[PDB]
Amino acid sequence: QKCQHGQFAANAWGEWKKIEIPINVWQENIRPVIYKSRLYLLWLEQKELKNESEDGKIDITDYILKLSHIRYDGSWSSPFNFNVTDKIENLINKKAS
Amino acid sequence: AGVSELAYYPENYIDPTIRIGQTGMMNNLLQQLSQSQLNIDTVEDSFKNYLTAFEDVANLQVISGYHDSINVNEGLTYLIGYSQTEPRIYYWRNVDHQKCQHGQFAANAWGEWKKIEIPINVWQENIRPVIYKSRLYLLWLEQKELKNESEDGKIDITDYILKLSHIRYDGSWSSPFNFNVTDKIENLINKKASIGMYCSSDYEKDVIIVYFHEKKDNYSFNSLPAREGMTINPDMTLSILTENDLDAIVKSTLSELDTRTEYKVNNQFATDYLAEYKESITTKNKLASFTGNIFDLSYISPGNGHINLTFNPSMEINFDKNISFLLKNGSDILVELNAEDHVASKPSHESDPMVYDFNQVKVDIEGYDIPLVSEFIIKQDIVIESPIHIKLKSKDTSNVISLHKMPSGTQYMQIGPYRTRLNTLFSRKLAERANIGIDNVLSMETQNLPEPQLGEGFYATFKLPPYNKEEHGDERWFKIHIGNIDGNSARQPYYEGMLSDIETTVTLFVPYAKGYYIREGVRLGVGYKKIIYDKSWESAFFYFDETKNQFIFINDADHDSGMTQQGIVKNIKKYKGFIHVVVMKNNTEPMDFNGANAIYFWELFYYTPM
Amino acid sequence: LLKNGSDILVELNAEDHVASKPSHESDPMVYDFNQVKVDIEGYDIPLV
Amino acid sequence: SSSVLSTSGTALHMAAAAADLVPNIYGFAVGGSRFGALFNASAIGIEISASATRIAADKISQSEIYRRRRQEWEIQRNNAEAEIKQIDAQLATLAVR
Amino acid sequence: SSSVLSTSGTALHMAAAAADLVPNIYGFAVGGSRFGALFNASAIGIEISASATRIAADKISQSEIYRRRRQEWEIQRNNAEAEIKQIDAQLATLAVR
Repeated sequence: QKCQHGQFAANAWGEWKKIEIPINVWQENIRPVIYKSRLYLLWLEQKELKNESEDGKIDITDYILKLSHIRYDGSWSSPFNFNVTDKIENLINKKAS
Repeated sequence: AGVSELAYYPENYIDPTIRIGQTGMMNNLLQQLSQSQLNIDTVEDSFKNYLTAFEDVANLQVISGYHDSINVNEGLTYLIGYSQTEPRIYYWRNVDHQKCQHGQFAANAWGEWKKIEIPINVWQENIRPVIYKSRLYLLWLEQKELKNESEDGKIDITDYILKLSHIRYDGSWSSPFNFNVTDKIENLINKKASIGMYCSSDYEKDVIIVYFHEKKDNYSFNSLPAREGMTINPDMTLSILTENDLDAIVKSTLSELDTRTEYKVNNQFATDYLAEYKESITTKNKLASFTGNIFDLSYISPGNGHINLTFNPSMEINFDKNISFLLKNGSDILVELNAEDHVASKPSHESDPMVYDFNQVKVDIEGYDIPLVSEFIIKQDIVIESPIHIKLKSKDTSNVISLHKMPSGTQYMQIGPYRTRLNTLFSRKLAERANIGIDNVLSMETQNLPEPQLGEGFYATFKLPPYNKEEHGDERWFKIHIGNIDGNSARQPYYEGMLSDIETTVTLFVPYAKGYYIREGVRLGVGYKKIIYDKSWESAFFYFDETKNQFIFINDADHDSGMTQQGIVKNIKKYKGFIHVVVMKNNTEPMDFNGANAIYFWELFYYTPM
Repeated sequence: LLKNGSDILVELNAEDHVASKPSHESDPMVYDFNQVKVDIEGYDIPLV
Repeated sequence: SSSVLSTSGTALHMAAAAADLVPNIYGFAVGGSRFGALFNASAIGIEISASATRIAADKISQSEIYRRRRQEWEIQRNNAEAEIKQIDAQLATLAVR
Repeated sequence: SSSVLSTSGTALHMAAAAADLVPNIYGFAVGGSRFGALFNASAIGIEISASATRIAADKISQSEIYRRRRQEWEIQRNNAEAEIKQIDAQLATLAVR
């Protein structure tokens, strides 16, 4: 609303605010989302555990979606875990970003 | 004069700081606010910090409860709710049924949510509370799944463990007592079904009954579900439960078991009756104390509504036509005994206490509440009264508290025709006001925000005639009764009001559950001190039109060939007793400041700015 | 009356096209005119 | 600020406990996870809560001792004002003498 | 409240120790469990008990210093009451003179 013609004033920019929940993204797939005028935060984590051998070759990779939203006092919620590794492996067997 | 002034003008004595019953968020706000210097930024940060805790308390969801007494309308329920966090943190609150004067709880009955401090990791939300020796015990199961998920050395070790914790007097929680139960749970799990959990406290025997059952859609009293029995002593040592006693227990309380679709609340376990009585009662005359007593009480229910009492009364006079036993009903003399007649081994005077031990007293009474009175009469004027109250456990579906969860997010507890909201969606609407401004959350718009209506339901406004000492009678009230809800299709006292002058209306919420509405749907008639209504279409018959997905007033006009839920009936009259009855077409019922979270709403909107 | 900024799109009355006109015995008088259908074009439609 | 900020770590300790309950190891050893992590996080949240209300008590104590210092200064100011009035009236009676 | 609430964590630490004594791992590796968890929980309960009685000592010290402040105010009040009586009797002898 502050950019009167294409170009923002310095009034429009807010301060950087550090989020406190530690986040370990896989390949930087992390987006914010304003939901019910509340800042929700979404990203994915991966857990690659590869044996890298032949006798008992174990290749367990787990992709998990995490969700956190801010509170009124600036604190961040606990991350809500969602197992999504089946859909991500469906998108990953067809080899694409 | 100070006490009488506190009665008459309480406005002089209320301070906005302290209050008997203020909550932990209020006290934390007061700690955050008590400085010598209070800036606008400081008080707004403290208010946001209070708003965070208010949001976290409003975002609770009830799992399960435990009504304390046998009958619903007597004891007090203990509800358990959880927070919306990944380390899911559980709470408990307490609501009394002595305060609901007619079906609906006051805000006095609801207690504060109290956070339990022992961290609990339930498997599939099988967690029940249990009041044992008037102490809040808490039961749940944990699982430990360890699967290799391979072929070479496929290891599948799963361990199910029952944990028990009870509260202390200072609010702290005990250490959880572990119980390996994984063999019984794997027995119930190899037969592939959902695992239920019954947790209650016997009072005749002093143990707690825990059996897990499979979940059917209906338990038909003869097709018993697959069950695994267990029992815990007063000490946390575990006792075994044989299958015959287990089948007796399941036959006793199949009705309080949770099905696959609807969650129940376990009451206090009781087989047929409960004998509320004391053993020895003293008198202490200045001649001699007497202390007559009843020693070995035993009662066997031969059928449904009957009993076979058996006990051995005695008198213990310590320092003929004399001392006599008398067992009476409220007016019926059932058993009358004497000292010279039918007393085996009359005691000698060489004993300083004279114990008599009359005989074994047998009687057969019928009924559901038997307030017997045992009297030990001496005269020549000394009577020892000893009451015995025997109460039947009613096995109706109305004697089971049912709680539900609407898909809109609300969560109501339903006791028969009555429903009571336990949750709120206020925190989901609060953030849009809060990020705009602190003026906006304390606006009246935030208080006039609507909420869902506890199931399907509908409303109806009943306009009533003036009182004129005829067509009503003398006592000047009205009892809006109800019929055809459950399998019971008869007159139930739904709502009562006092009849008033020229015009009075009342909006009543009437639910719907699609297993309800037996014949022609729900009827709704008036009561009076004179002859009541509801005789062959005098009442207001409603039914749910399944086609148009709406509720139809059927008794509108004097209709001919009118459609009910059964079908088309021929001759329909008009509703009588009322003046105007109509459907109220999606009422709002905004926030319920006399509800369950009434204390939190009042603390947010009045006590905090004060 | 449903209007655009200047176009009168849907104009309704109480005597005309109101199904089940309410009685005076009801203290709120709910009317429930009919189902109003209209077809507008454009990207910003500030209807009134 | 210390009393407010110290209470924001219980959610993180609970999140650490919830994250360290899933089994770490896989394969021929099935999995190792500390089971008492939730109890340890609840105990350490209780301890950090006790520290937070301790420092809240220190804060309110400092506020009250500042208030008492101001009240004592008010006493001294009233005494000195009475003294300067008395010496002024003594100057008056000295002029009369 | 701090002195009461700080002592409620020993049961949780003992429960963590009792929960972390069963073997975590299974399968071809038989099981790993820290054996000194009970000793560590007893030591940390002793330390939190020492902190609780320390802050109880601070609480009773604050109560006694408030009592001494009140007693000193009582001294000052009695001195000022004697002073106002003395100046009133001096006003009487000035009227006589």
